[PDB]
Amino acid sequence: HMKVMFIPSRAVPFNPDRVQGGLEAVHLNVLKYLVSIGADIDYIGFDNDTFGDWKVTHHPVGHLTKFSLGMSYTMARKIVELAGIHEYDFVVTMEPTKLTVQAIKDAGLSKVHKNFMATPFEPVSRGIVQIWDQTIQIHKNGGKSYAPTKAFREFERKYCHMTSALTDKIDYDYWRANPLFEAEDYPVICLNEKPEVLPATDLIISAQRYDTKMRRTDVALEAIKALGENGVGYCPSKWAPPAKYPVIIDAPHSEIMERLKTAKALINTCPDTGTVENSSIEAISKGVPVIQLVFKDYPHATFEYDPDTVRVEIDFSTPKKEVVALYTKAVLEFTDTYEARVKRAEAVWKKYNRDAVVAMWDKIFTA
Amino acid sequence: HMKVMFIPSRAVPFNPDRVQGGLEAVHLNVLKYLVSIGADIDYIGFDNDTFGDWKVTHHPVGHLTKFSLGMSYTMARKIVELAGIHEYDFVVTMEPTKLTVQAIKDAGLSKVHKNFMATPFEPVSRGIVQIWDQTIQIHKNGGKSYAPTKAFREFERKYCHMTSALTDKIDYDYWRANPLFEAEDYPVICLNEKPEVLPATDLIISAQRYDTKMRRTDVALEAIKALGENGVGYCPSKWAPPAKYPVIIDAPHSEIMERLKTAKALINTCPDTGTVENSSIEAISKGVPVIQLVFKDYPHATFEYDPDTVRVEIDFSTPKKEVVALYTKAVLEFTDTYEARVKRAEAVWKKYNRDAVVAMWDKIFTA
Ligand SMILES: O=c1ccn([C@@H]2O[C@H](COP(=O)(O)OP(=O)(O)O)[C@@H](O)[C@H]2O)c(=O)[nH]1
Ligand SMILES: O=c1ccn([C@@H]2O[C@H](COP(=O)(O)OP(=O)(O)O)[C@@H](O)[C@H]2O)c(=O)[nH]1
Repeated sequence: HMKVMFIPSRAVPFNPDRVQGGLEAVHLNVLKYLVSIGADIDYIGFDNDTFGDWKVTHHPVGHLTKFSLGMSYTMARKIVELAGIHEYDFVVTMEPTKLTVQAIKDAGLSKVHKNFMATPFEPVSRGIVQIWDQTIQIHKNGGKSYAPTKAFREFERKYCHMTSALTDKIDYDYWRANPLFEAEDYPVICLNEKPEVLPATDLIISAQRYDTKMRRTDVALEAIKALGENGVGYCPSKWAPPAKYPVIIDAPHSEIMERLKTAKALINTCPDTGTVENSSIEAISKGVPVIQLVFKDYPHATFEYDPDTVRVEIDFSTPKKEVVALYTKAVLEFTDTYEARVKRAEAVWKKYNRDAVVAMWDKIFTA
Repeated sequence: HMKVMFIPSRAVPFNPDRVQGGLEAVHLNVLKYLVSIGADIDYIGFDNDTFGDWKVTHHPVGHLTKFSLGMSYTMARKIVELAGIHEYDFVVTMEPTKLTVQAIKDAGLSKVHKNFMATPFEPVSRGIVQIWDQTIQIHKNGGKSYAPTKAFREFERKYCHMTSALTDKIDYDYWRANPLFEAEDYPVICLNEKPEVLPATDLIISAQRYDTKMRRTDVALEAIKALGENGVGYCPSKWAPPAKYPVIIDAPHSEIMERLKTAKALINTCPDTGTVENSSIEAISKGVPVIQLVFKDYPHATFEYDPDTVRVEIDFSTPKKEVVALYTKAVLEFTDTYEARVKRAEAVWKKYNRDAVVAMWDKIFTA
């Protein structure tokens, strides 16, 4: 019934069986929903996309390895073409280029533009500055952007005061006076049936990319080593750790989730950029607590999913030597009741049950 | 030309190639009939339904994984909407919710309401109590409900007097004074070609789920062991027996049926809840007799399919040790003539031949 134009993320071709974090998770979740309600989707994507049995009218702009200029102009041209022959209820985007945003405007779709975000603002990165520059442009044009969490919305009010040598073009006057995200909640997960919380083993799991700068996974896997038999780490091969930390590489996501059901806790060591944190909600939805490394006075999505989360508190000056010891101490000394597992699973059930999720989507997809 | 509103079962999305029992079988068979007579069908279903080539005007209420409250209110809203624009000859229902039944009444369709049932009354189950509560409500509102067998209608006169802590809301006064089902069966089976009754081997077959509580399959497989070479058991993997009872797991249904053609008898050990009993009619339609374990003074579908069925008679207090011995004795001592095979096959052929099945449906779908 809904007619929708869909402009995807541009890092990798779409695959429904991919499970990772970042923008790809948002991309998948929005698309999956639209397919579930039988939307007529004009998907301006890449020749190497796959959709399985999903009904999608595909408009390829080229084979994707690295997104190119030619591809972008093909995409922009296609936007305008399609908008001429079809009446779209909405156009969906995933952190689009300047050219896409301009094309949406010229096509007359700016006021039905629904944009979704995941990448934190990082002034040092030319590419990310462009992303947020266009988030500002979308707001000026009268489109709407949506954040997965309240944490991300709080971070956005910090982002407007962050500058660098690369941010001279950014309209900070406009940004500071206009919160770029809409107030409405976004369904980061969808629970169709009320979860059956299983009792804990002693096993604690880290389901994180090996990334010392962003996620401080070295700290995580140092705690894993200290746990011995009661500790396991999962890493993708694309973000594998050094040999000194044995982990399970590229495990089927389903098997990780199945194992997580009976875990005592989840290790999460991303302190400063906890904007979405999918592995946290993956755990808490099953009743599993997160042992969260975090900066003092920083927002974090984990505390949103479970207010009672255990905090291992640091700041940017805390030496690695201390951080490891302090975090390892929290992990080895971790206790948690079965009732607390039921409680935290219930809170997430109350928020992200199917009926609540559809209501959330409805508010997003309103003209 | 005939205009019908169709409210489906709610456990799984509709698939025409699904070949399970229960309410889904009734759902499929009623829909298939309506399609066969070229009915104009407004189907208030789920986005993930599929219909193949069948002509159906689909009115989705959401993607179905677990039926939700939101879906139910969407469905109820759609009922009222459609009834405002269209004059329906019938509205078809599959064990509906309170909300659906109320919606049908408010829409002014209660007197053309045709409801179909399959689930036996179980006072301990909150969900099933709701189902039968609404069966009562349909009768009060002036709709009509239909049972698979005469046995099911006899069971309904026992259901009147069954209570629990969950049945305080049930209007037992009304129920006891009003048999809920109409006199016509809905056709549980359809025989397209007359079976040619083949002479018996000595082989006796149990085609039952391993379920000691409901079907007392342990008793069955104890008789199988006593038969030795002249005994075989079939079980699905979802209801497999212990190692002590060797059986054939997840055999193609067609192979079981093919084998059954030359069997001396069929073992059926469900004494209490013989409401439909598909394996009984599967056997008797091929001329194969059933050796039926049954409670004294209890109805049973087997005796409906073949009045002359041999009864192994027990009650609830009979110890398992005795029941096994008594049933094993009946199995080993079983004799049966070829003429009796022809006779029982003929009776079932007369009742459930394709043309008779159409006639059965026709009587149900009369104003
Ligand atoms: O070996 C692994 C480790 C993680 N994950 C999944 O990858 C996602 C990681 O996303 P998250 O938001 O937790 O972190 P990010 O990678 O975006 O920093 C989660 O769904 C994890 O369960 C996975 O599939 N395999
Ligand atoms: O290994 C097996 C055992 C049984 N059945 C079929 O499953 C049904 C079981 O009988 P029925 O539905 O009467 O019993 P219920 O399972 O409902 O108690 C019949 O159609 C059997 O032929 C089957 O396909 N495979």
